[PDB]
Amino acid sequence: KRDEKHRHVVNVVLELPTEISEATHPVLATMLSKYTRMSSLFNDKCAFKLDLLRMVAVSRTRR
Amino acid sequence: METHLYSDLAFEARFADDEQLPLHLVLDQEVLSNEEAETLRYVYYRNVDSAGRSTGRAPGGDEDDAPASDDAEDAVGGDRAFDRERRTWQRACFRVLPRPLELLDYLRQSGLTVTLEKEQRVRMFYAVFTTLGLRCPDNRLSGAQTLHLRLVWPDGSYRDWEFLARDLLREEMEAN
Amino acid sequence: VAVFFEPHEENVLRCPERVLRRLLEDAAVTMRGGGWREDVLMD
Amino acid sequence: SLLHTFWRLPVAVFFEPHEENVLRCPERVLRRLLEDAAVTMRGGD
Amino acid sequence: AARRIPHFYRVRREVPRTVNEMKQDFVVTDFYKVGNITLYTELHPFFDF
Amino acid sequence: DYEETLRLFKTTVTSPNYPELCYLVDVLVHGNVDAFLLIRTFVARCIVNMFHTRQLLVFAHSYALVTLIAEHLADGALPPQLLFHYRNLVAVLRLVTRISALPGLNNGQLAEEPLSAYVNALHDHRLWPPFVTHLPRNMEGVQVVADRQPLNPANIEARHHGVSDVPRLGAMDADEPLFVDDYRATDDEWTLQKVFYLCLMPAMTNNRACGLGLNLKTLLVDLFYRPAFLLMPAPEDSIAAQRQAVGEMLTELVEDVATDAHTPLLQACRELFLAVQFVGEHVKVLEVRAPLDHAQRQGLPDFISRQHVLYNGCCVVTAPKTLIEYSLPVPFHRFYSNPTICAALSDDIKRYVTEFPHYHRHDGGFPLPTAFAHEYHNWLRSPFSRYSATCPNVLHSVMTLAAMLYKISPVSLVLQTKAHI
Amino acid sequence: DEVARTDEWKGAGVSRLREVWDVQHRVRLRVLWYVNSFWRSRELSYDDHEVELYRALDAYRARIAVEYVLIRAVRDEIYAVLRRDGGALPQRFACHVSRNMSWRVVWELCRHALALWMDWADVRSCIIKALTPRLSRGAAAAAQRARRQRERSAPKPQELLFGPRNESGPPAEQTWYADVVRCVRAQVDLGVEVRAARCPRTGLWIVRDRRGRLRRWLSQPEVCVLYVTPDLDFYWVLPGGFAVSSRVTLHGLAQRALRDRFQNFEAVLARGMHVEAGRQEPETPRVSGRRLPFD
Repeated sequence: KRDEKHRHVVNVVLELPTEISEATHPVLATMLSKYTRMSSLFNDKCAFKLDLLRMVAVSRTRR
Repeated sequence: METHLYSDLAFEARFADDEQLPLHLVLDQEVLSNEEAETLRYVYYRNVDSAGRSTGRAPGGDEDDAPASDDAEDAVGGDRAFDRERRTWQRACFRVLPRPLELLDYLRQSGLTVTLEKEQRVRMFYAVFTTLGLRCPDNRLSGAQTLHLRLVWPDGSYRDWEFLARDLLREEMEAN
Repeated sequence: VAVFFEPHEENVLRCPERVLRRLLEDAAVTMRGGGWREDVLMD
Repeated sequence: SLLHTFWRLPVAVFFEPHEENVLRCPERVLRRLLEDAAVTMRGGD
Repeated sequence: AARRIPHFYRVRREVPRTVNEMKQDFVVTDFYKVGNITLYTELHPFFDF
Repeated sequence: DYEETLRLFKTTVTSPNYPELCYLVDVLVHGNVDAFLLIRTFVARCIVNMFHTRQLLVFAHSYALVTLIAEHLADGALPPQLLFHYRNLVAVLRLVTRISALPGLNNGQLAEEPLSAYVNALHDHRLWPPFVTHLPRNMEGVQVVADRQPLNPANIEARHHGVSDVPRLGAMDADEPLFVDDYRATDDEWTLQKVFYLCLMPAMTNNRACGLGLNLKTLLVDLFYRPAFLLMPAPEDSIAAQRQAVGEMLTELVEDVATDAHTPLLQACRELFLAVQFVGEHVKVLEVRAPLDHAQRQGLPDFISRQHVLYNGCCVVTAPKTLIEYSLPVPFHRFYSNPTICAALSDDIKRYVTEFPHYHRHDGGFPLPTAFAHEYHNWLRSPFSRYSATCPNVLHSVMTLAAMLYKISPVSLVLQTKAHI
Repeated sequence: DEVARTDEWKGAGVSRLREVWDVQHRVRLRVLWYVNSFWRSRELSYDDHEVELYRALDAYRARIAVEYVLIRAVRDEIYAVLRRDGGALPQRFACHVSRNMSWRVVWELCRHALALWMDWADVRSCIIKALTPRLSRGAAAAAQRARRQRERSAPKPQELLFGPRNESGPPAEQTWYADVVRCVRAQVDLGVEVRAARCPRTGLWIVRDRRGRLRRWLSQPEVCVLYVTPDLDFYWVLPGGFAVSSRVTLHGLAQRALRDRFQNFEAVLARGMHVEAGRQEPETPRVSGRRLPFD
């Protein structure tokens, strides 16, 4: 089940607040598939957090 | 480049007994210093099979397989073991080019024709040309065979490196 | 003026038991750990 | 810890460091060396 | 190296002053005097010893 | 005559209230043209505000930022006088590279190298600027080391901006693979960078600069990981609300320095946020090994010159105060080892200097770590540090440092004697 | 008329140029392949079955370990003898000492030094340099002669009065190799040569520089020194001259491995060498790039 993996990587790795979720954030929804396949590095949450930040940033750019 | 031609002829003449085939090498500032290249005396090579056994020793093992005994009077099987160990090294011809050169340009300055898949130039401060023999007794040669290279200077000091046949021959043997 | 005991053959230094047990436990750690350098090179 | 000694009495020193060896060092220097080595050693599946 | 930089200063020991640095504090006229210890190294204009 | 611009440069690089936001912008952009173009509007407002409210030209500490401001912000985004100050800086670099070579005699080439490279080390490609942003195009005879051995092409990896690159972000603290920006530095800009860092900066600052690296992984996570930046629309309620939204670090860093009557704090922080996708990695120190040219190799042909350079870092003139926790001091060069900054940033160095007050000086006598402390194998030695310590902060001091770099080889000798120098 | 092999060798030329690294990736060299080599005409077979490569790698691992297993043997011998004597060790090197010194901290420094030496020891340690001359061919005969001289009976009056000189004993000054480990700034000096002589007034050891100056690191509290003698006796000395003494056993290794790893080289006659043995060599036959070649 991808639901359990997505919920884990959203609530433990990314530590995101409940206000933001997969339904409300298309960028997060796109990124979830990539992050799930990388089951390691989960103790290094900072890498995933920073990658999400830079993906949002590249999303907002005018190109 | 005369050293390579002579060594090829010599190995061709000796192949029936030795079953060693020639391997031509070029050395530059990535393996030895300028002083070491200017003062080089001998180059020696050794063949080691997949089991870690040197070529020059007996196939079925030796007395050397026994542990050492800590007795000064015994040394370590002293004279006989020294003779057995020295017997496994073999001496190769070499020539030194002591001034900076471009290898491909140098080869074309000689009589050789050069036709590579990619013609990238290689520049070196100096060059040592030598040929080593690789042993193939069965007329087969295993990729796990290992070859040792030894350089010796007038004071008797030496430097050793070892190579395994896969890195030396992977695509070259598959091409033939 | 500083004063000293001159060398001999029968003057010895004694290790206290705390330091001795520390050395022995270090010896056991080193014996069992197996952090051998040839393993590092082959790795 | 304390060393045993053969000679019952100590003697004064009248020689330079280039001819005989003497182990002399203040207590403060010993403590400083100890802590410096302690940090150095740590500094060095 | 970057992480190990604090560990170097962690030990409060001073370091010997290099000979090339010692040459720099002689004035132009007393460089040639016998008090210049470093003169025994000043052999070649183009090279350091 | 560039006296006014150089005077303003002198007063800005030695000012103790240089805003630490500039270091953050420097490490974020790290010489990337695309990163700068996005950030342009932020830089214009920052420069104008920082010049008006404090009498100092800002972003002067970085060669890359100075050149980018000079060439890209000349369209009209800045008042003409500030743009002319930056243009004067780049013109000073050009004047120095004019004196350094011998244009009247430097025709021809010898053994694949320009004849100018034999005359002055400032044109030789074997000498590297102390702060490196891109690798050079020319590496025909030089090795660079990251951990233990020279980096092969297999060990050099290309950064991928604008796409997900989480395995690279995981490797940020590693050393064996080196990540590069896919650009390569031309010879001319290589020489200009060397001029800026070896001649202009120590002459103006008198050896009081230093290099630091930022733990920008944790820094960016602690800084931008907010609902304000995550839920950024494709709310400017009030000043206090914006303060609470952006956090204490950002409101201290950005507010009075980059905001404007037409640009509140929140959108200024949003503008800064867009540069994150380039990020880069953590700071590391590199060792450069290079035999000399074929003329200087006649005697001691086995000499290998050793040289240490800073990658993913920046040159600072003051110790950052808001970013103390995320800042690491890196004394790696006799021009950039200022004990004051290191003592402010590191407690161990503070204790060391307290124990040995005579080390506090700035003439290159401050002990470098044993890894970096190879006096004889370096290109620049004690005389350079002494002269920069005493020299006045005038244009001539820059050109004197440039002329001290004339080479000693026989080719350089015949060249410069034929010019009757 | 026929064509010479050299002409076809030249005309055929090469077509390959490949870089090959050694197993440990220390050194890179280039290999040339000539299309006219007799290597082509042979019916050669080649295969690289995985088990053979695995066995070869295991043997290569065994080859590397020969020095480190010996170092570990010295270390665990040190610990064994230290446990055996209950941590009480006697002075063996001449140095003056004071009862007021805090010996606990120097014990701690000795522990740190042991750890650092085990961390830094290498193939160029004093152990390998000390045992290497033992592998020379003359070594066994020299040891037999030394033993036969050492235990011969006392001369009778006849031989003292008549005939030959008295057989000379061994010289009083020996040559040792040592490893010096300094703690205050981590620094280990491996394989340093030293001269050792025994003091007349007290039978302790005195170590000197090869130039004759006294080595002073007994007086420095932060340094411990390991000495190895050509008889393969080793002393681990902490400051004050108090030492741990034992023998370097090496029966944990086969003769072949030690021998083929670091038996000393012996030369063969070549240009510039005297045909007689032991003569004073002329200048070394250098070939250089500074000068025109002699032809």
